[PDB]
Amino acid sequence: XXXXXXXXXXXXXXXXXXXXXXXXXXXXXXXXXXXXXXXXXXXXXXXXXXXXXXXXXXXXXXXXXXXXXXXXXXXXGXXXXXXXXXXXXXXXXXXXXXXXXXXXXXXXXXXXXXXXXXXXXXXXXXXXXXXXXXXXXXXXXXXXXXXXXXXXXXXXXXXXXXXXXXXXXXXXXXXXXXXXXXXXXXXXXXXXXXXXXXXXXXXXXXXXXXXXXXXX
Amino acid sequence: GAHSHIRGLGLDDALEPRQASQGMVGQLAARRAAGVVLEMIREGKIAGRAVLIAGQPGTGKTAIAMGMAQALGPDTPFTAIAGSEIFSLEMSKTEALTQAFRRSIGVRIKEETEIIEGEVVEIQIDRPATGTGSKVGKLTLKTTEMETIYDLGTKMIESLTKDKVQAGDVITIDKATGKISKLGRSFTRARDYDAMGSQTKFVQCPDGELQKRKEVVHTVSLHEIDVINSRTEIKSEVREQINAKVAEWREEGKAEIIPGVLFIDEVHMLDIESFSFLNRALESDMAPVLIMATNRGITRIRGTSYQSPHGIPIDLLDRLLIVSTTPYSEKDTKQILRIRCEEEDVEMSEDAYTVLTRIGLETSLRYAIQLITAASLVCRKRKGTEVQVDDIKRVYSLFLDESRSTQYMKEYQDAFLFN
Amino acid sequence: XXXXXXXXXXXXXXXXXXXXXXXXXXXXXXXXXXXXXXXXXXXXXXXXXXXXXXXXXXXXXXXXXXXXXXXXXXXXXXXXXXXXXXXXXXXXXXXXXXXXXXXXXXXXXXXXXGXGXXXXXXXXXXXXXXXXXXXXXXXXXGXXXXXXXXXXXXXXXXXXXXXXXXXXXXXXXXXXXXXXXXXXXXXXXXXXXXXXXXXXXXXXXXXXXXXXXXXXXXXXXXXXXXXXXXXXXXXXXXXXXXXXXXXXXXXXXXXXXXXXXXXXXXXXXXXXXXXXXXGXXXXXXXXXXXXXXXXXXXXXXXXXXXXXXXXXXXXXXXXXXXXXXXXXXXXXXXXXXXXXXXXXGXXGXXXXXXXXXXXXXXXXXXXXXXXXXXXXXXXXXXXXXXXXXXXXXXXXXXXXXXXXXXXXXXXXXXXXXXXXXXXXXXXXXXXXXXXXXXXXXXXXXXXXXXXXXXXX
Amino acid sequence: LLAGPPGTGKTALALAIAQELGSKVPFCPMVGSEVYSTEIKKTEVLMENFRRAIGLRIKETKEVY
Ligand SMILES: Nc1ncnc2c1ncn2[C@@H]1O[C@H](COP(=O)(O)OP(=O)(O)O)[C@@H](O)[C@H]1O
Ligand SMILES: Nc1ncnc2c1ncn2[C@@H]1O[C@H](COP(=O)(O)OP(=O)(O)O)[C@@H](O)[C@H]1O
Repeated sequence: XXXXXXXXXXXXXXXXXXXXXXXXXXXXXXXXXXXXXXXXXXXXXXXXXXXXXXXXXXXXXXXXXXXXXXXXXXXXGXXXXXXXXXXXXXXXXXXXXXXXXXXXXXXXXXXXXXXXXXXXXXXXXXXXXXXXXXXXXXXXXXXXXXXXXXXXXXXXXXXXXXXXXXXXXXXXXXXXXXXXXXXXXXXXXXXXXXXXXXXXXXXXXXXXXXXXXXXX
Repeated sequence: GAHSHIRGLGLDDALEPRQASQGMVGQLAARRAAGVVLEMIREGKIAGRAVLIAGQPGTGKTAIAMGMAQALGPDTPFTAIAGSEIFSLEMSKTEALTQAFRRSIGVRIKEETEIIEGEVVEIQIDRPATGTGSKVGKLTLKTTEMETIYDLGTKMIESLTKDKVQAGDVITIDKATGKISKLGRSFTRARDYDAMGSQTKFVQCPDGELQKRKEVVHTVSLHEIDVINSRTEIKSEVREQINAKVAEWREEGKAEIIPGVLFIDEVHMLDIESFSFLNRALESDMAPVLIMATNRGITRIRGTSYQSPHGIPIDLLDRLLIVSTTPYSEKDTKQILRIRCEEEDVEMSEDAYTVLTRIGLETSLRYAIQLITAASLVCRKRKGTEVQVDDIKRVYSLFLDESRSTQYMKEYQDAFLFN
Repeated sequence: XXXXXXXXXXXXXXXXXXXXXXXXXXXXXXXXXXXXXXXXXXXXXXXXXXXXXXXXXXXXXXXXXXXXXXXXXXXXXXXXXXXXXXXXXXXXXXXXXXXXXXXXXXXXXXXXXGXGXXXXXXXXXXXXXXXXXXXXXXXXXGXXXXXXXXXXXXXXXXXXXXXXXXXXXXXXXXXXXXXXXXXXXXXXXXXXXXXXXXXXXXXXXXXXXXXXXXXXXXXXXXXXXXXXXXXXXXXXXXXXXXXXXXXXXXXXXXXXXXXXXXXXXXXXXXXXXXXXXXGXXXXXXXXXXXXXXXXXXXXXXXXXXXXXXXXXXXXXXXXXXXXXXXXXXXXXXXXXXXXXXXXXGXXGXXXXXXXXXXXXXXXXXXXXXXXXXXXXXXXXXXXXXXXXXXXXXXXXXXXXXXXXXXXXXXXXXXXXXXXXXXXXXXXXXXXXXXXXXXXXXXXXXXXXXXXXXXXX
Repeated sequence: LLAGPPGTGKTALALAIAQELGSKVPFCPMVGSEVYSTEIKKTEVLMENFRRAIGLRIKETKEVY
């Protein structure tokens, strides 16, 4: 929290990111519910290093390896928060391939269990993850899971939202999904969304081409 | 297995019968009403309701029952017992009904770990383990079938480092199917030879797993857990504490229970004291759905001295949904036959497909089927490998229909009992 | 659903597929002073008709291509190219349309295919960029059109590597798509389409046959793997694959050979059926690769496999004699081969040695399959051929080109065996020749010993 | 739901079925009246007549001169 305040981040915060590496070690001991607290700590920590994060970038890399381990050993809500936090950064987009294994944990969920809990997280995670990450290959993988949730999974506003993150990918996959079809309530919603760009000018383009030719 | 073929009600989304989906023939109105009931279920409106099938005997209305069981879900528990099966020598009636119910409810109990299973001589390339991934390739080890080309998992080294050179190697060593391996949650391991001690003589058996993995349920019924926790007539304290056990199991989300559907036939076998249990039993918290089937008309209720439709107390009759339809025609029966024919894996001429239905349609579905295998054996005898009219009619020497079976043998009786 | 209404439309467009376009092409050719009005007009016209646009492009491209092929894309050629590019770019966007678009894209590619043919001056590069976008957004079927892509692959492999490899990376992804997933969602087998991809794999083997990138090798392996292990069987592709396998195996790290070996045992059975359909290709290939190793003389494991393959050669010869056979023809072939290889160092060695190998194999087996005094007729000439093998090689072999005595030994052995199993029948002039040649060689003691022993 | 056998010589066939299914298999014929016993009750005699009808082929090894 101090780091959040001191968010100005001096060298104190640089070493606070080093303390977050120490917190990664704290997490190791599995820190129980305290590792979720530590995750929050690291999230802030992450937040600092936002300045340069080269050593810090790699600090985080090591940390993330461990983080991956943490949430793979599977430390629930922890992972959610963590994920988002992590994501907020840069530079791994292979770390998200490991996160695709985490979305593999997100399937078989077919219920309808108690609440949107885990799902919410994932739902939330989605577009955020999608914004960066961009293993578009696994985008499609992720998308499969997403689709299901979106269809029928209690919290529809979350699935829809999750799908909206997926909508941002604006994919052949996006259109494919659209075409593919569903409970359609949400599909219609997304299909409607299923646009947003603008262009035209069968004259402007021509002009541009001409200009290019001239330049050449 | 007399309903293996069945796959569901077979209707469109607009509640219309495609007349052959799921493998069910004709019988329109019944399937349609059953679909309406399916709806009613999916909206909890069957709370304090049940449905009774006014069937015609010799037909086993169980068909539509199994169908609804399917169309509800993939593995929704479903039990069908005869009304007369509650008067046991050992179990009390309460005991029997409770056992039925606890036999109509399931669970979801899955878990996680990783370790291979297999059988090969203890000279293993996976006695070391590289790590996560194939680490084998077209690796070729000894099984009983052939060599292999496959992929493996991660943790295969230590166990084989744990595996001492044993005389008998059904132990965690390798895979030699031909295609694929991995670790999986087995934990069903020891050090042991590949054989057991047999009754008549004693010989060796080359055996062993090819692979092993399961995120397990393999115990899914409230009643199952009970004999799980009894000897290898059930003490209540066991049950309630089991119910107490699961009472938390479900809380974590680790466990999930589903209602089922229970099917009694010949309800007129019961008595008032049985019904009084049900209309109390059904109104419970999460009781499964109930279907009943009789073929009696107006009848005296057993255990009292009163007439009532189908022998059912009025209170229960008012809160019921009555479904009923027709006996079969010809065309269907043939089609019905074919289904069981192919299910029984038997070569039947469409010539036979007439001589037989004309038996059943005149006699009963559930008897004709009962003959189907009885011809294969003479086909096994005559080497015929196919059933025209050639066989059942030939063994109509040894074959004759229900009136023939019941009545004409009751006339075989009425022949001699005349004296 | 609603895209059937759209598919009807796509179909129509394809089906239907022009004043505007004509004008455009002609005017494009004749534009050389001032004509933007006409240009944009044309654009709009052939925007409403994606098909029209594409078609126009294609024909234009072709003519352009020939004339401009005569050069490295100067002035107007370049102009044309750029125009096309721009148009595409714009429309690619505009025409996020049907599968008429998809097949039109195939056509375009195919022209781009031809553009690359000689690789132009980058026009092809930009076309590949378009594809990259295109294929990058494709997720469609157009299998056949995928073949034009085959052409493209070839093209890029002939033009260095770089972005065509990226296009390989694109193409690598495309191959993944070949054995992919939209239809996985639909749900089936194919099996048949695996064989369709095996034909492609024939095209992938052509990619291998071009040059650069381990992707192809990997692919090949996977393909083959997939292909069997199930139990799948249907023949001609197997015949093909082998050829390709042989080729790449020869090319390097002999993994091709490994593949081939496994394939071969399988195919000895499988190819008993395939030789019922004439594993003609198989036979030739077998021979070829046999000799390839034989040249190497023996690649251990591959060589071990080949010793077993000498046995399998016999096995499949019981079937390749059905393909081609008997004393007379055997000898004829042998002689021809001998001459050829003699007149041809390494590859001539290969020819002749193959024959011998075949010949030697044949010899021991033919000791087992037959005659007595009629045998002699061929026998002496077989001996002659054996002597002639050394005539054509031996010392010829001793300078350059790479086979072995093994054959000698083999032959000897078979003959000996049958003969002795009786006793002395029938030696004669063949034996005369034998002694003579044995002596001639006198290298080394092993063979000499063998000779003497056989004699006695 | 059927009908059948009057009068005499049925059990002959039961015993016949007994011999063909291998030699010396259990065959314990009882009449329906057995259960209505005053001394012991039904389940007793029922289970008894059952485990009358269960064959054990005990294979033993003996030290022989
Ligand atoms: N595929 C099948 N297999 C076995 N039995 C069948 C099949 N299809 C229909 N039946 C039988 O046909 C009978 C039809 O009786 P029906 O007169 O329709 O009863 P209800 O009057 O209650 O509707 C049912 O008992 C059912 O068991
Ligand atoms: N063809 C036959 N060959 C031999 N025995 C026969 C034949 N036909 C009938 N039987 C006899 O029928 C008899 C049945 O009478 P019995 O032994 O008193 O049995 P049960 O009293 O049970 O009817 C058997 O003893 C059997 O020998």
